[PDB]
Amino acid sequence: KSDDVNGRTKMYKNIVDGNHQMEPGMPESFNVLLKEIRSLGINIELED
Amino acid sequence: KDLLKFLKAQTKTEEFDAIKIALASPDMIRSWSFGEVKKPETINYRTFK
Amino acid sequence: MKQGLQLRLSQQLAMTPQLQQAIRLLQLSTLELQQELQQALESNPLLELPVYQGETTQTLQDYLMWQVELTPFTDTDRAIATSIVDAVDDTGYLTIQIEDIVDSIGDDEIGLEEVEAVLKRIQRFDPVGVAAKDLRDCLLIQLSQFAKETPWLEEARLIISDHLDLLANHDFRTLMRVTRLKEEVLKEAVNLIQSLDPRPGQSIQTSEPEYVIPDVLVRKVSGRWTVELNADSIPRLKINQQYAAMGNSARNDADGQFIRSNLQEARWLIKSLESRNDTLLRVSRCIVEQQQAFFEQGEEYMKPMVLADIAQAVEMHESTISRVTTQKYLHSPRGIFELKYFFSSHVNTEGGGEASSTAIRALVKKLIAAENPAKPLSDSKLTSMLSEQGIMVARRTVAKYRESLSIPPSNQRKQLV
DNA sequence: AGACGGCTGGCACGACTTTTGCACTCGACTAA
DNA sequence: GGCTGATCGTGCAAAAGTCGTGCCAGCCGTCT
Repeated sequence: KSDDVNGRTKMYKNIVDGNHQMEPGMPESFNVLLKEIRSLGINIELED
Repeated sequence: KDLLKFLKAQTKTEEFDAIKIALASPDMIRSWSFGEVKKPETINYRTFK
Repeated sequence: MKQGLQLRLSQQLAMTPQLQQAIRLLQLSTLELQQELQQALESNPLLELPVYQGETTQTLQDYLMWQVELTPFTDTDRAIATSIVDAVDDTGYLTIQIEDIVDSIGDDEIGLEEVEAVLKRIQRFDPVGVAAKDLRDCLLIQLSQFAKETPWLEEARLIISDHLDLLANHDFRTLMRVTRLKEEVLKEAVNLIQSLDPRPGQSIQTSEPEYVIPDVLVRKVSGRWTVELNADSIPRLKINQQYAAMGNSARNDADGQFIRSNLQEARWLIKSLESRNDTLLRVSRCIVEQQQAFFEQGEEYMKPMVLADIAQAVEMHESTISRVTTQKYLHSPRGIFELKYFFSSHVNTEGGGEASSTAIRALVKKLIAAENPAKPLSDSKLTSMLSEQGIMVARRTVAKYRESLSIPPSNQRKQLV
């Protein structure tokens, strides 16, 4: 029920098909935050 | 491009664990960027492009 | 001395040449002039939130994508459907060809049968006839959507099949001769076919306002018309007072010379801009004086106007008038029209009248609109209307005006009442 | 079923418009 | 020489385009 665009349609199709399985993805608000931090002279990145 | 995994490659993510943060470097900033802005213009009202 | 018209004597040259700055000023560039001024001000150093729209309208592209996701299809089938959705026109038709789609697929296993199956599935969508790229195909799908209980269904299908040409030319007699259909019973089927919602994908498009910024505004409230330019749109430049107060105090000859040159250039540019603004205001006032007669006479009875006639109303050369008229727009209570739209050719009329081409076209369009649908007005018949107007005109050349108004041929405009 | 009839439509010559491509030599001297 | 600098500078004209209006060749709708 959040900004995960790829997750919303997936969950809707799952409910239509009665899957009831949750696929996380990763919220776009975090992407916005990362871009905003990078807009400053600040280095930030997500490792593995 | 066979276009079947091309769409699939769009939906991908890393572990993203143990994120850190530190100071930046200008060459790194240029790496982040793809181009440089050089005019204060934002949008045209003649063609809306 | 004496008054005379002898034609042999000495003289001097004409107006002095190479007035490039004045030539640019005479031409109106609107925002382009603003951009040039910004560039010059960059060259000249002595011159001077929480609320967001947040709208995610589907535009029927997202609706189509959701339908594709909600529909059961193979991975190849899903990819083909996505590719088909990519090549969809705003009106609801497919921009690319089926062979073009197959080529874009670039798969040997991909076949025309699969493309046809996808199109049928594509046809199997709301609205019907999606990306049909063929009016008959979309019409056929829409007809197939409805039930067969409706009367004149098979006849309508037959007409849509291969009788489109007669309807295009409105060839009712030829269509009756060919299809051997019931006379005047086909009118109901024709009306039903007219009730087929052509371009069903047009509903996807949403209206977007056209931001038109006028230059001159006219009110004429209680008479007393007064032309006023858009003060907000009026450019304004400022002199750098801090830079101005540092020229004499400079102890360096190079710096002082540079400051003096920049000040002279800025003064010349400001003078040119002010002169251009004043000339534009004077031209607007003269036009409004001319347009007041046109505005009172109305669009139908608009008087003819000449470029030389307006240049006479002003003191500048007609070249300046032509340059100023370029990229010129103004706002009036009746509406907003280009300055050049005022000028029109003068058509010799009965009693010696000179008839504006635009006004003549408007009157002809009004007359043609008020015509019998069963019998469209003929171009030769338009001569009778022109004679009724009491003003001579060129009926032979009136077809050019009719085509200019995008008026279809009268024979082609014929339709059943 | 072939011919009148008005349309249609381009082509032509006048008749109005039009854009751009145009800066001397000063009054300082400038003397070899 | 080599242009070299500078009051002061609100067309114009000339070849080019573009339209006005008429003028002829074809075409189909038709009824003799």
